[PDB]
Amino acid sequence: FITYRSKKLIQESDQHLKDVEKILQNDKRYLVLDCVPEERRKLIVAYVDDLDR
Amino acid sequence: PQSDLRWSKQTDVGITHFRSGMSHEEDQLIPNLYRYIQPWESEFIDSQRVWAEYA
Amino acid sequence: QWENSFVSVYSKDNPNLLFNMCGFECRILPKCRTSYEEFTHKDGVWNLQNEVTKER
Repeated sequence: FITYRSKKLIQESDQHLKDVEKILQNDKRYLVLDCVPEERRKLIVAYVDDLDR
Repeated sequence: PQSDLRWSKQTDVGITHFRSGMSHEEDQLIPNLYRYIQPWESEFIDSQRVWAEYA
Repeated sequence: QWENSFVSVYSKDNPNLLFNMCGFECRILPKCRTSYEEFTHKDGVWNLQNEVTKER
């Protein structure tokens, strides 16, 4: 997200989520937020909306 | 210094003086080369992310 | 030669732990075992994650 093009990648398509997951593959919070799949989906949606807001 | 960015050109109307962008704060010519190296932490992380994709 | 060598002990009393490789010095200390002040004048902090546990 340091690059200003992160917002453009987010607005492009769902591939930005894959890019963030590849860069953030070691997200310990991703494993903490993984037990609740609906919670992880809501968190990802809220992050995408805040980035695209 | 902001007083070392003055220029003008006498083309059609006269010597139109101008100045670069220094209204925010002082001019930081070399803020830090550390920002334009991608240090060994970023290097190792990007390698762990990139060599796997290469394979 | 001891005048050219350097030891670095670690126990309940010596939480610091020094290194001096061929390049720059280094000092490691835990993140959940009563860490030091952690000054961090620059943005140099190596979050050495656990290989198996994946924790700082």
